[PDB]
Amino acid sequence: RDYGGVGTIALRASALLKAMSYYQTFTRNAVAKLPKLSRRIVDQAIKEMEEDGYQFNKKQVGNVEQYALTIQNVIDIYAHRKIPKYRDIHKSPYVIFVVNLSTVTLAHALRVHQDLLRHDLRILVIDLDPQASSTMFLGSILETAAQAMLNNLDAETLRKEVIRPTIVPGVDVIPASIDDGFVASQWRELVEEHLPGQNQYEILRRNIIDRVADDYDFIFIDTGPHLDPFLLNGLAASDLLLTPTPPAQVDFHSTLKYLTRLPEMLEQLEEEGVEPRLSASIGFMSKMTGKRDHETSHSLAREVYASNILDSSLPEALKKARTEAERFTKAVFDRIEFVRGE
Amino acid sequence: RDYGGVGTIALRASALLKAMSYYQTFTRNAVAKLPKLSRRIVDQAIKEMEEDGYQFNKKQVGNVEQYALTIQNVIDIYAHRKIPKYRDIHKSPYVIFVVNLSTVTLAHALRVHQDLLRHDLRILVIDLDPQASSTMFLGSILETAAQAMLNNLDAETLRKEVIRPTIVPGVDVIPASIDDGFVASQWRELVEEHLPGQNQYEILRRNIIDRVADDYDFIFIDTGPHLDPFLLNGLAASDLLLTPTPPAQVDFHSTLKYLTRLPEMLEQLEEEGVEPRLSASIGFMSKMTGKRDHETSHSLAREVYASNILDSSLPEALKKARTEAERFTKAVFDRIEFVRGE
Repeated sequence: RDYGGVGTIALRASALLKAMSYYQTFTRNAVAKLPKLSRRIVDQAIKEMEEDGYQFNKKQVGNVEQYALTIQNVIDIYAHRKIPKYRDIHKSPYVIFVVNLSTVTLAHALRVHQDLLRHDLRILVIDLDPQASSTMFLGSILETAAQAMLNNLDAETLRKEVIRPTIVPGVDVIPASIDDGFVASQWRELVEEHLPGQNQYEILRRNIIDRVADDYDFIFIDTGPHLDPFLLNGLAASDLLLTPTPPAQVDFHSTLKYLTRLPEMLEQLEEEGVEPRLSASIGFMSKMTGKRDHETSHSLAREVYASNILDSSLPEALKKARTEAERFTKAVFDRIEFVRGE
Repeated sequence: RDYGGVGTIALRASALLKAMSYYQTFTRNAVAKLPKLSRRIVDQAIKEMEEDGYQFNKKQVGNVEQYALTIQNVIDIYAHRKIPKYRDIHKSPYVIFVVNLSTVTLAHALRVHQDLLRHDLRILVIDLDPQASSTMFLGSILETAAQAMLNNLDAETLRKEVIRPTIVPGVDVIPASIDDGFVASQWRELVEEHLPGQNQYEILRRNIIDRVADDYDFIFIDTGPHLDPFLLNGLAASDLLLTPTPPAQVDFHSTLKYLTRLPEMLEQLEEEGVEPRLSASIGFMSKMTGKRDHETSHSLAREVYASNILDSSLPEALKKARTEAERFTKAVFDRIEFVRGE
């Protein structure tokens, strides 16, 4: 009956669908407390910089004029002080495959961090998760990552049309949709149509990542579990596996179950003729509390991840959480730099 | 590098994996307030019933003896009163495909409901969702639904080994795993191996559902989106589509996007030679609040679902929520009965 009655709901829906279609400033003294800077450097940087244009941001507090430099003002002072940016040390595109069994939150943190601003970090968060969890950070969108890969777009198109800005200017995001799930269920088939002779597991690196390579210092990748064409494409273009491990006694079991399954994944990429770039890995507990079991699955974490485990775990709601999260970011950031070398 | 360094984590994990492997009573007066009963019926039912065995539950409160009948005591009184059970009106297995873009909570509600106890409802919740969201309701398990389908098990095996009990005796659950996601990614392939000549989209109805048919009044099915072999098998064995619609202005868009995609799904089942049983549908808002937009996407709900929409939406934490949820259950239960007819 309603089998012929679901098409109705369908149509009603589709029809209805048609008709459907940030400010952190610092005080001088604050900027002075930042790395490689002091009240003498700042006061001199500002003086010199205004001596030939450039306008710093100022508050109207009290009655008088203030001085509330923005993340850009600070970055520009570091630039005037000729302090190399992250894009001056590393060749471009460090791709981080995030093992989510949030991501934009790390991107946002890394960006505005205290002792990281000197890096003028450029972060991209490509959302390949059907649920679009991340997508909820930046009207209605149109170009999902799954779609962009199939449309053989050009550098410019991804730039001024596909990539979307967020609440944090330095961090950009390529949105996902609930539609992409369907796209996956027919991935190979579509690749054979839209991307003749193309390797279904190298599209991500060729049609998006390599096309925006000279634009981002870091590029994160988000995907659900089960998914394969997306998961496979993700693993196939990333050089660092970032595995956040849950504290939950039960979630601890799952993540392990999941980990013990990567070899097979990485193998399929071998039979399809692709050669994973994966070359580093980071693991860590999430909000691990002062509870036996949760502190017990933590001790078991160091096991598997061995040396590859973090030395800090990502976490009363305010100064009690923020100070703890910041150190987590710094922790993740330093691992990359270390690993990036030897 | 760590591509050959992920296998290590893998092994450490796998290894570590190896070493890894309710009480509601009623007062007489309460039972009297129940449908088709009164203080005269109860007092007479109990007298008569004890006259020849049977022991009702009693509390030690005050100092004296009480009378706290259990869900079974009440059901047995309704049975003594020769009031037909749900399994006496309907032939067996009403399969409900739940559209989750919880389920056990409905099963639990329907079971212990006030005016539904007279039904002695037998509910099964087959978890085909890779995340095992539901699974978190009933040591470590072993037989997931995806696995049970592939093992061509027998009625008895599913009964005393695969089906797992929960905190509510009448409601049973067939667990899921994070492993099943992998199982899906290779579904057809495996069906060709383990189930020669079998139709990949009719396994659920043949290897589990039809094998436990004379044991459950209701059988719910849980699955994530993207998934196909599981989604397809679900739709292919269910006779009622239960679509709960989220209040969230954005989630409202998704559910519609999803709805407008069922025709295609139901079509694949046609090309594979299967004939969906889907014949009814129910839709409703979830916790819809007193907010414009959330009350606005509600008005738009009645549109699509048309007559098929509920007349009550599923929802200060206590008596303010419970009384509201109960009526929701009753609402869902009556729709089934209505629809079950004409």
